[PDB]
Amino acid sequence: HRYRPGTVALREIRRYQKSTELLIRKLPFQRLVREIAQDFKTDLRFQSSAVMALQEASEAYLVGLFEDTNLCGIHAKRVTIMPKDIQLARRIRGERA
Amino acid sequence: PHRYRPGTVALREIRRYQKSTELLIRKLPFQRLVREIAQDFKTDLRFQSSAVMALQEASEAYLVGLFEDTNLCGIHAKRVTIMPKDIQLARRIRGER
Amino acid sequence: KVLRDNIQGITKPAIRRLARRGGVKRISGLIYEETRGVLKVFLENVIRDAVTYTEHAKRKTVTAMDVVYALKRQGRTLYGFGG
Amino acid sequence: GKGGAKRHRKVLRDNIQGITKPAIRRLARRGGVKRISGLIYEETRGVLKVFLENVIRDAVTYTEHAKRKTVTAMDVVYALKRQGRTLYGFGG
Amino acid sequence: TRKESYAIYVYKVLKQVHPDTGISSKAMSIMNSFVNDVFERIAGEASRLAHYNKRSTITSREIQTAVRLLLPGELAKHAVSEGTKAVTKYTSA
Amino acid sequence: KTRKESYAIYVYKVLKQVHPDTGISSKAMSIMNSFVNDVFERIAGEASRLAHYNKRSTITSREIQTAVRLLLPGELAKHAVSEGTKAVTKYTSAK
Amino acid sequence: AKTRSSRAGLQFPVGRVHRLLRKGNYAERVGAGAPVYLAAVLEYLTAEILELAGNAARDNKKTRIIPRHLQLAVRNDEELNKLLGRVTIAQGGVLPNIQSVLLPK
Amino acid sequence: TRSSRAGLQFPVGRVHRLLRKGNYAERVGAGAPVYLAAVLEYLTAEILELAGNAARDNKKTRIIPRHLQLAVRNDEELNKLLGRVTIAQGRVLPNIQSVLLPK
Repeated sequence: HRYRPGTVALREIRRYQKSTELLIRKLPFQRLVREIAQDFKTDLRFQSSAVMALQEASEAYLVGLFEDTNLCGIHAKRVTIMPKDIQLARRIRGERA
Repeated sequence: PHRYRPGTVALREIRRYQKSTELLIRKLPFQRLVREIAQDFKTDLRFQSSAVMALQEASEAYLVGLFEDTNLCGIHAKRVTIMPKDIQLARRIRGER
Repeated sequence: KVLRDNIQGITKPAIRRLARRGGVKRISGLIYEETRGVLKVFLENVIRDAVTYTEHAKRKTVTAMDVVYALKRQGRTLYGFGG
Repeated sequence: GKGGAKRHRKVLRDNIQGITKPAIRRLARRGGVKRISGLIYEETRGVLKVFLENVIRDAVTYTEHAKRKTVTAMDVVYALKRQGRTLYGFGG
Repeated sequence: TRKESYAIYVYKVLKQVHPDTGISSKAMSIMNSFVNDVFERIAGEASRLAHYNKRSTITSREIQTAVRLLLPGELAKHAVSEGTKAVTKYTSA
Repeated sequence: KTRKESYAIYVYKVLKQVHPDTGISSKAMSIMNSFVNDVFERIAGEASRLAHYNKRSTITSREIQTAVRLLLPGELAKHAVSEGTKAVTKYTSAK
Repeated sequence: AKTRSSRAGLQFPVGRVHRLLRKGNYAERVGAGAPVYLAAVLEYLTAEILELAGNAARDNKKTRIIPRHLQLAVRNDEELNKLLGRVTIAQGGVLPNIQSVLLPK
Repeated sequence: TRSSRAGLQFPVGRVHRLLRKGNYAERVGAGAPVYLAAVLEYLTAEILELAGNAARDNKKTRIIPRHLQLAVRNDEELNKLLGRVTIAQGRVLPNIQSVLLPK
């Protein structure tokens, strides 16, 4: 496999693409919601899927984010996603001010 | 003998031009152009003079907004002048197209 | 006479003023041409939406009213001139 | 400096400490950037939080306009629909 | 033949709150447009919900939630209040 | 019992029409009905909108016809109309 | 009182809005205090917007109110322009706002 | 009978009912139920097959979620029609950005 410099960097990427499993765990996420959902109302219940569905939404939501972030990052002469790279992306999409 | 230092005039107007409401595009050429394409679906059709303005406003503002997104990205790079890609970059991210 | 040499009508200065309105400070030579292309893109699609209703209505003299609904479709609602 | 019948119970499923950091990087590479800043990924969850609330806000509302205790997944869909992120696959 | 406007309803309330003040003719038109759009997003909202759980009625609560969701907080909650009071006002009378 | 009807019979023959001994998951099947029902409201709602703009009170085929044209881009749209116009045209021929 | 609006204490048209809820196909049955509720609501909103519109007009040395006065009035308030974020303005005009860094040393 | 007289694969006497119960206009034009079944079938067919192609591209007997988006996402046209409608267990196209090359 050639040498070692930036060897995995592109490798993991590819394997992750071929797959289609959830990027983030499905146990911490499950409480995260239960916990905030309480603050806006009491005595809450949850459909098995409802979360499954959120996970799907969210994950997908972030990737998408990163996907631009990357571009921005490239624009900059950089291969590094940065704390702001996040902001511009959002700002111009418009949720971020 | 005197000539204003670079970047002293441009900002001054920015604002002057920001305060006011009045349209920037020309009444005659605009109109001709609108007629040019409309013919290309169906030839020789008419519009109330206002109907033309209705159309004129919706796009004049539309650019000014895009130019604003183009500028942030110019800034993000440590740059100073809105370059081409930025516009396109902007276009791609908004994912209108 | 088919209208052409139109695209230019929107000369150097006018494209520029928009941008100041935008809050851009300065501008390279190249993009005066790029924007005209888009402007055209945008007009085409809207007028495309607008014209159909007008045809739908058994008329030629396409109304301001269509300009707008057609704008509401693409997703650029306007407050000002309509209904 | 005592045993003092000490009992230790702290909270790491729901709370953001608990969740897994690789779980994110897992996410980061699908996009395929080479590098992750420490600062950055903390912000990213930050936003996740912002996105997550608004939805549930609505979710909760639809659960409650019907006087229902069980929150429907459809309920989430409409929510997404309102922000323009509607999900095919679910709940026609 | 009968051009409608909501100019009449704006016209009173204007004076009720800023009596040394007036409206532009187009500014009023803008407001006419605004209300109707505003009337429709809500009405639209209302209708969808009715249908969702098959409700052959837009009651006084179906609108209420609708607004709650449609509107950003500070504005939404005041409006919720004015709403019930009005029902309060009107039914006994 | 329960209802929860869907377009499963229609999507299935279509796929048969385009690769007969070709298969599908039970997960892509709902995506499909979700997708159809979604396009359904998109088109029929817009028809409703035009009807009570230029001042009339029923929704015919013409309107869909118009609607479709601006709801979709150049090349698909024409073929789509064509198909649409004929299917019905034949329908009337019979009667 | 005869006029409904007055029985509910308002300026907004009770019955004109009722009919508009039947000519809009929105549904098979129209509610009885819906109409009012709704009328009253907008009433507030109008006010809400129209309350500062005037204040803006005061701001700039005029006794009347031209449309920009509606525009600034809506953009500054976060709970105002937030909803209308999808509303673009007959000759809206612009908030003076110049980005941080291009301003000069 | 409907499919027959019309000559389509889609249900003509099903969308007529919903369009009258949705409550679109006052009455309903005779045009539409029939026309409305037709384009729908046309779209139905346009995806199945490219989905088929996509499954065969990477050599598979059965089509599954992953395939469907692969089909559409790659296609220029469909992709725009369903530009922002987002998708069940879908994952994504292989993409490698330029200056991220392993030289």
